[PDB]
Amino acid sequence: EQDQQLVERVQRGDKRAFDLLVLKYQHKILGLIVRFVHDAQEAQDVAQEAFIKAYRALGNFRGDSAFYTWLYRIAINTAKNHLVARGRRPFEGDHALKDIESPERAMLRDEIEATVHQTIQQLPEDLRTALTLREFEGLSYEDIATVMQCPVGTVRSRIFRAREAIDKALQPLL
Amino acid sequence: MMSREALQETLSAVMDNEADELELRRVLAACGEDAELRSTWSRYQLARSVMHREPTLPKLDIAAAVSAALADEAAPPKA
Ligand SMILES: NC(=O)c1cccnc1
Repeated sequence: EQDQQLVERVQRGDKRAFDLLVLKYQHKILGLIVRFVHDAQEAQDVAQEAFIKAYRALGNFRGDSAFYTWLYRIAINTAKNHLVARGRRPFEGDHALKDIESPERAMLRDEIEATVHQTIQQLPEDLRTALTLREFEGLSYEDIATVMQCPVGTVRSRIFRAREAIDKALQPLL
Repeated sequence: MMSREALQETLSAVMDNEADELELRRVLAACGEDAELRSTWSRYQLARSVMHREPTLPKLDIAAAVSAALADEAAPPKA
């Protein structure tokens, strides 16, 4: 459960935690939906419908599956029902996005990707190591603190500082 | 009170499910009322997706409309 802490608050009735989960996953859900509908505005509408349907179904979210898996399945159901009701209009790789998305958005993504990787390349090693152990090895702060032989609070601050450096480079682009 | 910098650090802990319970409540309350904090969370998650070569659609947003629609719903049920 990659979203354990926000999911815990959602299950205590917290709308703000759900909003953060929408922010985290909206691009993945939009990218899924656009493979079904092949229209930019229609994809946004149906992706929005999927999130509201998921919200309204939270009573049935028991925490047995990962939140994203539960959300993904609802988005698939939403897209399917949308298409079956709509009928014929009057999926692999990046074909759908490349055809539908704004060309300016692809140019911005190219810039953002180069900037993220350049910022990480230039980080001090303690920051890049803490971030990589967290993001790609999945280690908890405690286990990172053990591997790097530092206090757990230093792991927390190092990961924060690494994300802030990336974010400061991305802020003008966004 | 928590500074903006301290709340951004809390967001970083939340991304990793490492936040303490009280700061988790406070950062969520602050996100409800502060657009720049929500945008920081949004950009932190964008960078994570970029790092992992996952789908991104920079500057595209439906979350604002979702949130406004959900403002008119009852809070989700407690487990
Ligand atoms: N406007 C877009 O670029 C876009 C991409 C994917 C889905 N909807 C819209």
